[PDB]
Order: sequence, then structure tokens, then C-alpha cells
Amino acid sequence: NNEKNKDIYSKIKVSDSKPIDESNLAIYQKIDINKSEKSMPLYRECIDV
RNA sequence: ACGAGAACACGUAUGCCGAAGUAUAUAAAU
Repeated sequence: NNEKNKDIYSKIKVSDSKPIDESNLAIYQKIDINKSEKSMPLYRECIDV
């Protein structure tokens, strides 16, 4: 419940990621999973499985 | 025919001689 997590935010440091080669990149369609699976108009580049 | 008349307070040398605008302290926490 934000245990002053604004404070601890400074004391834990995360580096950026190392490179990810292309063979692990894919294009996917955004799908609205619901009672009837819908399809969003646009697509995305995202990391593969 | 004036206790008068003549007589450069002159001539030599300079502000020097050594020193550091120096001493640490993240353009920072989303």
C-alpha cells in the first residue's frame, strides 16, 4: 500500500537490457479477448516467446 | 656715489626583492 515506496524508489537500481537480436522479434495483432474475441485495428512489434 | 658687487640648494642614485586566485565538494533524486 505504498509503504513510503516513494522513498525506497531511489535505493533500488535497474539497468537497461542487453541487446535482443531480431530473430526474437515478431509482429502481432492486438486481440480484445472477451465473450466474443474481437480484433483491434492496429498491430505491434513485440518480443517473441 | 644703496654693508655693496659677482654666487643654479647643485652632482649621484627609483619603489625594488620573493610570492600559484589557491584548498575538497555527482547537474542530482520519477
